[PDB]
Amino acid sequence: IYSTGKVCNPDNPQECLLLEPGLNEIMANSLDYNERLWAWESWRSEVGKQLRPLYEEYVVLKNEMARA
Amino acid sequence: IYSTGKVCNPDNPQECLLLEPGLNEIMANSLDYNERLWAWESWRSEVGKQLRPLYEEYVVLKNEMARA
Repeated sequence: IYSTGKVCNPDNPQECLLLEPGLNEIMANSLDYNERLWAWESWRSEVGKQLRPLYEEYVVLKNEMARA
Repeated sequence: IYSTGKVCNPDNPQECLLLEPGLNEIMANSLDYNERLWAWESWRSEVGKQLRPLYEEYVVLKNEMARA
């Protein structure tokens, strides 16, 4: 989900950006407030939700591996 | 929008299908009712909305070209 998840433009939904090219070069180069807030939030929300459920399950398990 | 618009799976949103490979081979080969209803509706809705506004504008214009 981290390496292949992408984020699509709201006004042109056919151009979707992966994180490592395109979305990292927005946050490292842009000086526009609205373009930086878009990337952030978007990527955030999406990957967020995903890693969420999985993360919870993972936390629950990795504790059983450590307590044993 | 027609040639580059894609449709993503609901349970795995990282696999997205274009129309000409993948989405045409669902409707031509599958015998599953729920997989055929998914493709249809999805593609439909998306391309639908897009071509919608543009289509209206286009209809409005092409009439001025024909009346002149």
